Amino acid sequence: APIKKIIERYIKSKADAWVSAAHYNRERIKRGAHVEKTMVKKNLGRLTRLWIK
RNA sequence: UUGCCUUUUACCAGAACCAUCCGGGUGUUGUCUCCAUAGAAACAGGUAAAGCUGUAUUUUUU
Repeated sequence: APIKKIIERYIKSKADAWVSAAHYNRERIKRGAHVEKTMVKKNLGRLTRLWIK
């Protein structure tokens, strides 16, 4: 239980950090604000995944 | 924060703080260079020259 719980919490944290980041990236893309091609691709992928979820 | 852009340096152009630099005086010393060398004169007043003032009949002194 405890170890598992801790792991869960950290993955939640990661998600929070990740999802927010993705959102930010998307916003940037929408604007037209020096997005990296690779970064944009990642955002597209990540965002797609999020949508699916 | 923008822009070219999509990787970065190297860049666009604005902002705010900051620094660096190329320079600048001023003052005081110290030096370097070039020219130079006197340790005592005013008072009594003259001689000469420079600074300023002047040109008795009701309110100044006739």
